[PDB]
Amino acid sequence: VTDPEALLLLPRLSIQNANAISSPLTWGFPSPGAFTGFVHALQRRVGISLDIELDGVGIVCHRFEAQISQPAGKRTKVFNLTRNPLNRDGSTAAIVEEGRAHLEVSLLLGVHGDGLDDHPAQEIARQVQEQAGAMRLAGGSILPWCNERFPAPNAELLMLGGSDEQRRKNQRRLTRRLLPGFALVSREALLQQHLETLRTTLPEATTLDALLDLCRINFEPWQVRDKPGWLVPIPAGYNALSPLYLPGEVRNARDRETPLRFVENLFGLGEWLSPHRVAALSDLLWYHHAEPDKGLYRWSTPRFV
Amino acid sequence: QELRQFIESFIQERLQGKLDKLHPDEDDKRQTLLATHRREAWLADAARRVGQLQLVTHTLKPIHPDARGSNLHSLPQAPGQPGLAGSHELGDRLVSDVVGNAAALDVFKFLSLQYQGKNLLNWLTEDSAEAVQALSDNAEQAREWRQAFIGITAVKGAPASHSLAKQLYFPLPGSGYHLLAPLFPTSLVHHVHALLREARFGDAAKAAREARSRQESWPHGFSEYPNLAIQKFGGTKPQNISQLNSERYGENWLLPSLPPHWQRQDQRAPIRHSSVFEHDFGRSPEVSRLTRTLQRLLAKTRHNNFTIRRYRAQLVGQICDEALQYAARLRELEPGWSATPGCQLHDAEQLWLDPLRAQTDETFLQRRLRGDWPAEVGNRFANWLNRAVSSDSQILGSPEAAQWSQELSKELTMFKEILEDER
Amino acid sequence: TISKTDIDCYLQTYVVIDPVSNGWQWGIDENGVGGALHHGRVEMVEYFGLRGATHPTEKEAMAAALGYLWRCRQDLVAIARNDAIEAEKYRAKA
Amino acid sequence: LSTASVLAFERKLDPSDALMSAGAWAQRDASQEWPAVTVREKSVRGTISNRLKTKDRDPAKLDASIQSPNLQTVDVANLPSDADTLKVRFTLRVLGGAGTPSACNDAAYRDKLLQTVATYVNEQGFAELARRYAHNLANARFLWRNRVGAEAVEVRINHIRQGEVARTWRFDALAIGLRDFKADAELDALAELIASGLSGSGHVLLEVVAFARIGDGQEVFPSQELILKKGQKSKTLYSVRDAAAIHSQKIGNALRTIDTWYPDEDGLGPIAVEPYGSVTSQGKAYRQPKQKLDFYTLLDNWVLRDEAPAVEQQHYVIANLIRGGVFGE
Amino acid sequence: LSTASVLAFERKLDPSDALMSAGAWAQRDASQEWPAVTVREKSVRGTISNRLKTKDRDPAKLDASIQSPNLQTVDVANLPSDADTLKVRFTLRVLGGAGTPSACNDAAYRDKLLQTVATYVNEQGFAELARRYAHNLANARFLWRNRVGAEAVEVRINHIRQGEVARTWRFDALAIGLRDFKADAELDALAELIASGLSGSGHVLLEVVAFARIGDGQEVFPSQELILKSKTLYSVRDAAAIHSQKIGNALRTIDTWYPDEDGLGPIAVEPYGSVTSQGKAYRQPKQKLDFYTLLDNWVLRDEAPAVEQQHYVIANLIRGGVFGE
DNA sequence: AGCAGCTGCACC
Repeated sequence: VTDPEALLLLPRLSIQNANAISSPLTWGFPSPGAFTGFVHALQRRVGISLDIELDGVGIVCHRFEAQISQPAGKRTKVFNLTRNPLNRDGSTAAIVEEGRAHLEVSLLLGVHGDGLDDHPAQEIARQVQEQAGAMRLAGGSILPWCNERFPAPNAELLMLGGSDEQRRKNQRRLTRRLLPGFALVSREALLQQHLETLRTTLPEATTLDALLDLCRINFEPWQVRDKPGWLVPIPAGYNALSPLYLPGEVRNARDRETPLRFVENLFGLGEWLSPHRVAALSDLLWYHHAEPDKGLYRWSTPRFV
Repeated sequence: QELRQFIESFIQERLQGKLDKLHPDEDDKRQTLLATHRREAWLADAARRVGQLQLVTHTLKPIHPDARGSNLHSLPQAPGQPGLAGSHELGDRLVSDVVGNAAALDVFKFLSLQYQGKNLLNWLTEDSAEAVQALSDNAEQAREWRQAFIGITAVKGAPASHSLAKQLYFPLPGSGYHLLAPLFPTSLVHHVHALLREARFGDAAKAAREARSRQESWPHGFSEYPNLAIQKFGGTKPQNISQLNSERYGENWLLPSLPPHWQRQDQRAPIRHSSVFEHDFGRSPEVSRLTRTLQRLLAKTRHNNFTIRRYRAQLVGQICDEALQYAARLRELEPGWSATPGCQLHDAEQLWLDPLRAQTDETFLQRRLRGDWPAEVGNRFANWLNRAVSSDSQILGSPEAAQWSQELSKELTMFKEILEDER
Repeated sequence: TISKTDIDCYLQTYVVIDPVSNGWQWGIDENGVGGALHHGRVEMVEYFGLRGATHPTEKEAMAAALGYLWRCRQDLVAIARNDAIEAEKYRAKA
Repeated sequence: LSTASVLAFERKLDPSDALMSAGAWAQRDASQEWPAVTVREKSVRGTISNRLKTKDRDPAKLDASIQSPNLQTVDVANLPSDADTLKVRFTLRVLGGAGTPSACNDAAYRDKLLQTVATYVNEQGFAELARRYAHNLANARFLWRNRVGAEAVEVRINHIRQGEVARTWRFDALAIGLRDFKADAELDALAELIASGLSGSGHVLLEVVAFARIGDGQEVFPSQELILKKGQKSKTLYSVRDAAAIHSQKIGNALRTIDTWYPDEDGLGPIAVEPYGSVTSQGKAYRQPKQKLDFYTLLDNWVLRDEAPAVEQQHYVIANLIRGGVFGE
Repeated sequence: LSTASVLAFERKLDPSDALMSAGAWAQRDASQEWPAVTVREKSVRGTISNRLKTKDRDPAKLDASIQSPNLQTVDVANLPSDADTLKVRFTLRVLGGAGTPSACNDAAYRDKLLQTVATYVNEQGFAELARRYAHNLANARFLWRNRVGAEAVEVRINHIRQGEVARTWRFDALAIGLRDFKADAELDALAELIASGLSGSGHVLLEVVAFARIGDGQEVFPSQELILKSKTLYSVRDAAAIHSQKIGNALRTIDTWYPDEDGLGPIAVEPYGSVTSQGKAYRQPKQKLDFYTLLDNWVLRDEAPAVEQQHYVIANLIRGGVFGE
């Protein structure tokens, strides 16, 4: 990973049908790996012509509306589906369960390369905003934002462009532009602390995460025990099962010039903070970390704590 | 050879149900049910019947059920990097999922016939007396049927993902990509669902809920697991996907990763009430459980101060966070909601809540909003937050109230500092 | 053979019992978690506050909450009965 | 040489959820402050009108059932008593890069496929298909059930280029019927814009509003959800941000019904563009694979055996590539 | 040839929620600014008028009939004290396309059904059904409990052609009875217009207003809400209203052909034609005269029933619903 | 008079 030379703020992005299913176990907000893959794809489309390497992305989540329904007579929830066409003779197909959610999230990503010196001072942000619109973020199209009252412009702020009080003033002015939302950060050390204090001659299997995910009203002589903040299980990358295959070896591949690996998910913690208690907006940025010989294709926010 | 009586029981209990679920009145069809499904030609066809694989954490049928790729049996390698967990690389061992044809699952039901354990019978590598129980006529076809049963439960074929499974690129550090085709971890989704079923419908939860209905003590407590969701893989018959998808019919039992404010849509303007901290702030949906927990926490013991003072400080930090977000989201209603003639003027708090009103009334508000410096609006907030304390002389007499005033004054100083540069 | 206490096992989590300066007020919780901070939402009666009488003892306020749940809000009792059937079906399994 | 084992095409002509509001006619000039219609759960008392299954029962129980009322709770949404005009608004994003796939195993199949789509767009540009899509937007085919009794529908389409409009079109949706495909000047201009947007140079933004004069306080219909016995809502209506709306797939199927070349009495009407072209309202799957006119056999007869269908079936194949899909053997 | 698993039919003759206002007689012409009848919640103090249960008949608990004011709270809608005329206004849209389903799984059954309905409309047009719908408009059966003692009821029907009136009918609901279908010239003109709308030769949206002269201060009856207080009246925008399904049930009472002793009166059109408020279901499936047997004999087996049964079948198709396996 | 595709069917 590396440190950004500038931060690019894409404003309030509206996604119509995102993938609310983010794991084999967690539903709700999409995986942040979708956002990191979006910024990598946006680097492949528009980052090469400007000579900018685009890594690290923030997630602020202005609003979230999941297309779910609670059935009358049950506590749990089910998904509102869409209907599929007929197969071959006239017959209703087998329905595939896909969760959909309307999202509004603005992004802050890390401009890192050597493409801005003094001349294209604001054109880089506008070109990245005009290329981000005709793409997808979690499987759903980004809304075009037709004319209602007034648009929402892009932003490009250079953290090296100014003194220390200029850094704090520009960070305070930027962090007010994403204020109705909640930033998502990754907390691996906190989950390891909970595993340390919990494992007192009793072994864990997965209870360290489902115990922070539940709400217990247990009694210590009711009372309901509480935590600071909102701690949600999020899919933190993949893990390897298969010894890796040659590009032209596995049949029914997506392409025969990239090696295939059968992978499983991973699960870690995440917190939904405010934009004004992180002490640096150069954090919140979600990066990859491969280590390809072992597996552990992970994504996380480094340099946080 | 004591397995043989247990064997000939099961074929009879199968064939009786096959005769009963036919509604027979004519056509003399039952004779073949006496011919094949009573003798051991059933065993020859059970040796013939394949499609089953005995997987653990790899199914491709939950992702678009008309897709035939590769299904695996391997626990993932134990990671040394701390912070996460993705499989059951620990205790509470696997449940041995099997994917195959739905007509062939009677063979697995015969393998899992728990004659002193189904692990030494489904993976029957260590059998000594069971061989002649499989065929009490010879020793050749007995070994043949043993090899045909235990050999087909570990076989692969070829790696595939039949154009409807998922496979997504992963950017490498320097340059390059890996293809990264994932699978559904049915043993892990079985184990999580079994824990969530044990925490609610179990005996311990039934015992410890009866004590709470009666306000008691008891050895221990319990949990709730809110906002679960159901994702039903099989449409009407779940036997096509997996046997574990039939034991947990549909029933993915997913856990919530939602934002905090997700089910909190409300659009209102405080045109009626004068003071906005006392009214419509406590009437907000999320602030009430912060304030009531603060009243619950501001009357307690101060012996273990290192954790409870941190929790008491973070619970006030969240309150001023929601206080700033309220003014942040009230700028989406209208540029001005105070220019109309109203019974309550309330400009002292509405100068904070109507910033674009100065863009409309650019004559007097442009001088007055930048000449008056509204920074006592946090002092009005502190008078509302002082009612979150309990009226007890024991906490009022000690010095911990000075500590509470110290942390509240620090966080309100940060609040006033943020509110000063609002122009 | 599902008694009222078996339904009352799973009906109890929709109420909350707050000790106040005079006594033990009670209220109704929508999410069925006991009125927690992060996951729950407790309905407030219109003055804003809990919809409960100020009972002296906690057993009295708990019985008042649970009797009002059985009397007025029958969908919560239906959810509690749908949980209580599986609560003994799970014992019938294992 | 051999067929590509995977094949995928992303969806172009992207629709959106269409918000619905209410308001009076002859106020369509300042029709920007209209209140949106909301969904309302009302409870109804009816009769047992479903046909009975007389199996393992007695006639007394089913007779006492059909003598007893049926108590349901449904969700409806109607205009107010001072509003007879429904306003349906959505956004269309015509992307570009029509015949470029998004997944391919082989380089040979991708090369030959881009060659045949190149010869298509050279020898016959997007002129029939763009006119058909612009006609499907010209009539209010997206207003599915709100058009069966509307007296007049006025459709305004605005072209938003950078931050504002640049071209307005105003159609009467009942003169341009649901079956005829004629040629007008403004419709050919809109087809030229959609044709320029489908070729990769830009992704064009259209905003469509539709005024339908339904009736004073009558019933409007948003789309129903697919959820797979006392106090349960039988009919649930779609509403996003507390405003009633139609799905995106319904609007996509509405402005995608342009296929008028199918081998079993094609004069009944335009049907949806689909592999094994199916109308779920009719239950009958035209373009049967027993006949030689499905999308799959025509596509691999075009790109692997170098034969060619007529001018119409390759228009159908290109329209299926515009729609999108997941294929592969 | 067999019956489809899914068969859906859309509702023609769609009315609106009928809204109520109040004023004086001889101001029927300028009755545009009339004030809306408001539902008021009141509390009453009664007695115990129900029969005692097996548990409440004890000697020490017989006080329920003795000492119980019973303390109820209900909703009530009344007229203002200087107004004796109640005005009920709604709009009625008639669509056309009576026999075309909106969903089907077998198109051979669909072509058979379309051929059968076209055979009907070619032989027997929409002359009886439109006459019966027009007679259910011409008397105010839409005013359900608001007609049972009124001194003078007058209905007025306007044709909304573009935005304004094209034709005005002014009928006396007390001269036209509630149990016989007679003849009149203006009623026949309204029947021709309704038949032209139902056949598909035009778009018909009518404005139906109805004045019932109850008297000053009297109790008017809007629709009562079904709750899945115990008395909640229906109101849209703080004005008491009748539901559109009750108004549509008032115009669906056209069935004077059923297997019972049909010298009593017309009933509503239902499959297994049911008056659940009277507890008896005529057109039982045991006698071969319900909608499903006639529809499966007319379409599948080409066994055409009598012309009155064809009228009832086409009326049940106009009502719409879910028919199928 | 012998192959490959299709369709109905059996079972859970």
